[PDB]
Amino acid sequence: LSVNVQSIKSNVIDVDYGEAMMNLMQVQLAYQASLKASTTISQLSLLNYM
Amino acid sequence: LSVNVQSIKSNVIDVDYGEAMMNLMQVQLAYQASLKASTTISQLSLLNYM
Amino acid sequence: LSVNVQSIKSNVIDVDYGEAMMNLMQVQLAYQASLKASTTISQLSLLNYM
Amino acid sequence: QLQYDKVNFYNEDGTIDNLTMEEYYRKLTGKIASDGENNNVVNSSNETLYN
Amino acid sequence: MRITNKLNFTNSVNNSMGGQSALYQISQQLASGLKIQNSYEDASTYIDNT
Amino acid sequence: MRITNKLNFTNSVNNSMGGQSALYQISQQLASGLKIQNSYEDASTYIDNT
Amino acid sequence: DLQNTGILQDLENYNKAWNDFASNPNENATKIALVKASQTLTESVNNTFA
Amino acid sequence: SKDSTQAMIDTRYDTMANQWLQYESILNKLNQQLNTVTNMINAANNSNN
Amino acid sequence: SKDSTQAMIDTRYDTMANQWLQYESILNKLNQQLNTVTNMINAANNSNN
Repeated sequence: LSVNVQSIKSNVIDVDYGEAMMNLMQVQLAYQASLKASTTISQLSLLNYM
Repeated sequence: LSVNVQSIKSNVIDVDYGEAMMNLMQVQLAYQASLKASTTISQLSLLNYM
Repeated sequence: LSVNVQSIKSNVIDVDYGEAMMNLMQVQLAYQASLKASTTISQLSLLNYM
Repeated sequence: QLQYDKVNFYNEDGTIDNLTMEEYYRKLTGKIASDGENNNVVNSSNETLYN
Repeated sequence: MRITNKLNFTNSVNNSMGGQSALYQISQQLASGLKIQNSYEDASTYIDNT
Repeated sequence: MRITNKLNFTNSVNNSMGGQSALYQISQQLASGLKIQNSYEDASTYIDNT
Repeated sequence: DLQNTGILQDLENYNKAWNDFASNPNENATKIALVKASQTLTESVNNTFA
Repeated sequence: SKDSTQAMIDTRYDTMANQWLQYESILNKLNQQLNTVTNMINAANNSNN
Repeated sequence: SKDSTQAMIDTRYDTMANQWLQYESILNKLNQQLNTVTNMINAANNSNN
């Protein structure tokens, strides 16, 4: 019985380590891609006035 | 089923980052060159006061 | 407990160097444009004596 | 034998509620957690609109 | 002389203001990594996704 | 560049600010391996977990 | 309507607690949070209405 | 009962294994395609040099 | 003696491994930040070229 409760215990709480990992990666790098994009635009914005 | 639906609706909204920059590449310089060019208008009349 | 208070205390005071470097550059480079703007004012004064 | 049993507490509304002990702990704690629970999205909503 | 010079910079002022916008909307979209960002942009897309 | 825009460069940071913290938080959930980390993230899950 | 967790999510949030209460009718805690999320839901409606 | 239970036991894992495999294969498209976006913007780093 | 020997062995190291993991958690804020700025620092270097 207890093992089932543990099974249920595990089923309830543990994240999908893979799905979340790559999903986090999915959002994360796109965020990082945007991060540089913001930086470049700063140089691209600031350069024009010369 | 839902997993498939999640993917499908994602196709509807998502976009790659690359072209947005590649599009940014042409406009940003043209943006500067246009600004740089517009100045010349002053200098031509400027060189006139000489 | 010790672990968490350390985190909490940091969170209160935390600063990112990236943002600071980021914001500095804009403040930096905007301030430079102001210097050019001021030097223009000198060039205004320069022209009073035509 | 008691620890198994649904025991009754006289509450601040006077109510005589029949509960297990740790379940009481759960109703008390979870209810408190519900406080910040809802507020999360709620504050974000106001956060978002304000931005 | 005044007039035809007057017209020209006034347009470039507008043109300058237009470009910085175009550059930004690319940026915010990059921040999202999504095609579009507001209901009116494509009510069909957004509201369908609802 | 007076009611909506100027924040853009200012907010580009806040966009990063919010994202980086959240992603760190999510990475911790991955590091934790748990679906949730706080009692009020999903109390019903958390409480039956209890 | 922009992938916002406000009205769109808030309504569905009720059904989740409703479902949890349906899955755990015994658990009064669901009733509390379920009701709490409820009055949270209507207020959002009320506030936007106002 | 053991063998019947054993077979049922195994049933939960091949399904569980398959079910993520459905996701694992799904993710692989993002893994390669999306990192390529990362590789592109890295290629943009190389272009900036 | 062997029986007791393991009794504190297993627990003591179950701890030392486990409370180390909380360090890893806080170590992550460092890693993220140090990664972040170092990438940002290299971004500043990209401009210096």
